[PDB]
Amino acid sequence: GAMAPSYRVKRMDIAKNDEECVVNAANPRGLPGDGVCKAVYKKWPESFKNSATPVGTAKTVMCGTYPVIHAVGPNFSNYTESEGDRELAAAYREVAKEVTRLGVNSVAIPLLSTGVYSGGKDRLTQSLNHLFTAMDSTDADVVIYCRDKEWEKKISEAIQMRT
Ligand SMILES: CNC(=O)c1cn(C)c2ccccc12
Ligand SMILES: [Cl-]
Ligand SMILES: [Cl-]
Ligand SMILES: [Cl-]
Repeated sequence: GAMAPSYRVKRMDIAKNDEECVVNAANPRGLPGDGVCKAVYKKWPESFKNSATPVGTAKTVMCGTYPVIHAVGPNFSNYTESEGDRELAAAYREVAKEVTRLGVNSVAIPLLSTGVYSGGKDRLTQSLNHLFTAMDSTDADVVIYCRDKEWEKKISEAIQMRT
């Protein structure tokens, strides 16, 4: 575990993270995809061997000794708000199990279902609260990666509010 487990947020490419493992915002078919998924494919392509996994689950594949945790959030274009919410919470609970099993002291994590799987809605608060619900009982240092300057502010405020 980390000596004083923390949450932090950085506005940069998750492919350049300084953590002991990475969470991919994966698709269910283990395809290169778009956005975070395509950055992860370019950096750790070996990690996409047998990475396909259902919605609401996480599957870890090693790139050398570096773990890539493929976490499949729901596409809110296809799911109802209710079922999508259930699967998004489930994907993060599976991430917490994997982080724990791996014994890492730190993990880089994107906000699942906030990009092309958002169904054109702002899901910052919904996705971040499910992240907190899952990761709060873990002792890894969590570093959240985002792209948008206003999202960085909001995520930073949400972290600092609970401290
Ligand atoms: C979540 N972060 C990303 O997907 C990013 C990808 N690139 C190329 C970036 C450049 C500046 C800041 C963030 C990103
Ligand atoms: Cl960057
Ligand atoms: Cl997404
Ligand atoms: Cl963002």
